[PDB]
Amino acid sequence: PRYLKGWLKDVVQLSLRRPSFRASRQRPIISLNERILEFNKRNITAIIAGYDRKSPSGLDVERDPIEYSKFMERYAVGLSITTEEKYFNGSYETLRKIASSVSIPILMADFIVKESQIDDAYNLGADTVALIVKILTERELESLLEYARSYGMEPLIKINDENDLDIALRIGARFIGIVSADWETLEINKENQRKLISMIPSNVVKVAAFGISERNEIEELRKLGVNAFSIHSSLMRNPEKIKEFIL
Repeated sequence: PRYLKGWLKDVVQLSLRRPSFRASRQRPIISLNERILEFNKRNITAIIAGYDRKSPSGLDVERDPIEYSKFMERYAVGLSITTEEKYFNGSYETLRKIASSVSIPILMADFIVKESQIDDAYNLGADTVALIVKILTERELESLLEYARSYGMEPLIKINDENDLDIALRIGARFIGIVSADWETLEINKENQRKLISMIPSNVVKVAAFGISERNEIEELRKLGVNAFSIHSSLMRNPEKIKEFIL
C-alpha cells in the first residue's frame, strides 16, 4: 500500500494480516453496476444500503443483520456489508449468512490491499468489492482491478479528490464512488463533491458515498448525473428511511 499514518495505516496493516476464509460460493455473481443501470433505465432510485455493526466515529447499533438485509432487499439496488473487524465490528461470517439470505448484489465493504481478500469476498458470496485510491499504489490498483475482473466482478473505485479521479480513469475504472469524507477524521466534507461529479465521464457509473441523510441531497445529485447512492449510518439508525430515500 501507499505511505499512510494514523487509523487508516493501522486498518491497512490489519488487512494485510487478514487470514483467508475457507468457503465455496453457492450463488452466482449478480452485477451491482449493471443492476444500477437497469434501475436507472426503469427510473427507480438506486440505494446501496450499508450494514455497519459499529463505526470508528462512534456508531453502535445492535440490529439483526439478517432481518435488516431481508428488509433492505425489497427497496435497495444492492447491499454493502462491512467485514472489517477492529473499527467496524464486522465479520466474514456475517457476510456469508446474509449472502445466503438475499438475492440482490452485495458489495463487501472493507480495506482491500491483497488478492486474498478478493478470494474471500468471492468465496463468501459477494458480487463486488471497493478499492480505495488513497491506500493503494496505482500498480496495486491496476493489479487488483484485473484480479477482481477475472472473477467477473467490476469493483467500485473509491476516490475523494481530483488526483484520485485521474488515477481511476488511468486504470480504466467503469464504476466510481465519490466519497465526501475527510479520511483523517471521517467528518463529512462535501466541498469537492459537486466539482468531482462534474468531471466524471458519462459512461462511468457514479456512486455518491458518505454523509447522505436526506432525500433532497439524493434528488440534487440525481440531476447532477449520479447513478446510485451509498447510505450506511442513516439507515442503520432508521431502516424505515429507505422508504423515504426512494420517493
